[PDB]
Amino acid sequence: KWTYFGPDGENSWSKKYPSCGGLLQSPIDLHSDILQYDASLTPLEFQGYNLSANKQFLLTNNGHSVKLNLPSDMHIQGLQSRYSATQLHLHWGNPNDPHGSEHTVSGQHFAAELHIVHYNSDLYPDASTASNKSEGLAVLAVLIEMGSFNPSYDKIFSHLQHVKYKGQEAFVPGFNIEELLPERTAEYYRYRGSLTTPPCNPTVLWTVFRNPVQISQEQLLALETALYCTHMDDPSPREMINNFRQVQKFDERLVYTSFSQ
Amino acid sequence: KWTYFGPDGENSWSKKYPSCGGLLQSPIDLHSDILQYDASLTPLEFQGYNLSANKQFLLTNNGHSVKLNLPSDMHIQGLQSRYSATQLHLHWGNPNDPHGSEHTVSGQHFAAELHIVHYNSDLYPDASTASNKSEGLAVLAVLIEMGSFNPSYDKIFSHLQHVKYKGQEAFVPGFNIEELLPERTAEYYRYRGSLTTPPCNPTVLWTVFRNPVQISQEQLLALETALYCTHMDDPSPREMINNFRQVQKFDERLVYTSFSQ
Ligand SMILES: NS(=O)(=O)c1cc(C(=O)NCCO)c(S(=O)(=O)c2ccccc2)cc1Cl
Ligand SMILES: NS(=O)(=O)c1cc(C(=O)NCCO)c(S(=O)(=O)c2ccccc2)cc1Cl
Ligand SMILES: [Zn+2]
Ligand SMILES: [Zn+2]
Repeated sequence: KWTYFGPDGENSWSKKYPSCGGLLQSPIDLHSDILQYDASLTPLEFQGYNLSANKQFLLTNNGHSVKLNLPSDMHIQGLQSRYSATQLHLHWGNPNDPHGSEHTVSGQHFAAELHIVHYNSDLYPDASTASNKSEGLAVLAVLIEMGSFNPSYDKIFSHLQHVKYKGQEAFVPGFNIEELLPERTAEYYRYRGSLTTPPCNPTVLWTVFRNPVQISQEQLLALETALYCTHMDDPSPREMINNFRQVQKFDERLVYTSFSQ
Repeated sequence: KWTYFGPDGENSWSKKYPSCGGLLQSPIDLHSDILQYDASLTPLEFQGYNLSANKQFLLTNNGHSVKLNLPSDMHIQGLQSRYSATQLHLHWGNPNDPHGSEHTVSGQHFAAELHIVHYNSDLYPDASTASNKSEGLAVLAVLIEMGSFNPSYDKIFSHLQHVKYKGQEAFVPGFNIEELLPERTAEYYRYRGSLTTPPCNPTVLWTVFRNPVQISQEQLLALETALYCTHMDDPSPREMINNFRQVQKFDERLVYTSFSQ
């Protein structure tokens, strides 16, 4: 086990998962001074993201996040390798401190953060195999702020109620996953980093979209308060909140940007 | 051993020092969501802070910071108990990133940070004993920004060149430690936390002053370049830079303020 609080929290991960105390750790502060424009960062293409509404996709409370299993026919086109989707999941704070994005922008958190996890399918059969290999994974990260209601996000959040406890699964009818991405996906930050959860392998190509999406206060409240990270029968039940990693030191490394201003 | 970089860096401290992986860790990011004004918080009085120029105080490179020993006749008044001084020391960044404060405000680092450590001498015979009990230590934190030349801070800094390596020591004649504190000490943040270094005991009552002080670019540079974490005879020397801990999860704490925000 590992958690985001108490003795088994993030400061303790490295005991059993050595990479968590290694180099190239994510997430990081994306700040003006370490940004470098890279004109060679072209727009990524999202292939096969339009999932059939006739098909069901598995949503799970895994005790660390809520995760939607995704088919490997979704892929990113534009990186050195083909990266095929495995799942998406989210990171959030709590109603007292609703700023639980992993990445920060010039020191500031967003409300929450979505991650679409893909694996190098040119070389590996799955994320688990890819996860300890150089450039084995690629994550799209979407920063989330409070604003207008988001129907597309609600295609997930309307199901939170059915995955209240660790181990529970629901079906989510397919929708266009691209609807979850912000405007101007052409604008992004790019850096080499790590899984933000154990085993924290430094094997992830990060793309964080420059622009956040908005969800409503009620939506955010629901994400923050719907789930427990414990099995239903657990004698000490725990709310699933603050399930984000503190930002990591990122020394004399650059973050590349697809935009110059 | 422990450091701020590499295999023995902060994500690894918990491997040797259980409390670093525990609750109530410092430092923290000061921001509006987790602040509560408390009208009950009155100004501190700084007693015996004007050290005699005819007495000498030991300055040591301990490998983690430069520390000045302080006499127990130096004490703060205004807490529930007498807190007597034990030592002061600093945390800083590096020439390429001169923002190494430990506490942050709205996610922003200040250039550096001074800690003045005291122990509850009313209850405990010494700092080590105090450090195992709740509220056993009280630390005053002064945030340091690049600014005007500061003659008071030079009373420390002018001695850096004699404590270049771990274990090296020098005598500093007493001066007024009050001169190292900011404007309007009446305004501060107050919260329960931990040593920011191993062994990270959660036994510190923290006061961070609202107002920063200033030292010059030349003084900041001297601090960031004069010192080594290693003994002079170490086969692999290491500059003493970036000796600050990342900010820490709140663990349901509030921070109380003596001013309204
Ligand atoms: N946060 S993240 O850096 O995007 C990220 C989070 C998770 C994740 O879900 N971890 C469990 C928490 O939901 C995963 S993973 O595919 O479940 C995975 C876990 C362990 C070993 C190999 C692979 C991959 C990434 Cl890249
Ligand atoms: N950073 S801090 O939270 O102000 C802080 C830093 C240090 C410290 O010097 N650590 C070594 C390097 O800075 C100390 S201590 O006097 O060495 C100490 C250690 C163990 C038991 C009792 C006392 C106490 C505090 Cl409160
Ligand atoms: Zn994630
Ligand atoms: Zn300190």
